[PDB]
Amino acid sequence: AHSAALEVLFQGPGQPGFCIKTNSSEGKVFINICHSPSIPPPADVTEFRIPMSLGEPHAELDAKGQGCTAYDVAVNSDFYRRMQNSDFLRELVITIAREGLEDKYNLQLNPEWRMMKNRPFMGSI
Amino acid sequence: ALDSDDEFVPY
Repeated sequence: AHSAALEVLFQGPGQPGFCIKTNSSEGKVFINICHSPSIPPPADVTEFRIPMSLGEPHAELDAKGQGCTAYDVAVNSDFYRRMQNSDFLRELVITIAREGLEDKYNLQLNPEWRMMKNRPFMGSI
Repeated sequence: ALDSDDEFVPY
């Protein structure tokens, strides 16, 4: 009961930012936080709902040649810059994105996620 | 210590 994701339409491809590693009961799940100018930033508040696209799952191979699931979640480019300079803002958006994907596709993702520091994106582009 | 999948791949 904190903040929430708001799904907007988007194609796609946008541009990668960073990659989050988590899992379901079945296997590994990767959340690719991407960004695009064509996606609205959060509305200026008078007194947080984050607009973001929730991409369809696409299977990719992990480092061991095993299939895993990856989701592309795109956010506003300017809002993304603000995310890069804010650990609080970034981690919140992660949680928000994860719960957005859980809602849309009926998944149970691991809250205890891990940040990929070398890999910016799981898949192609 | 790295994650098993934490390696740079030029998308």
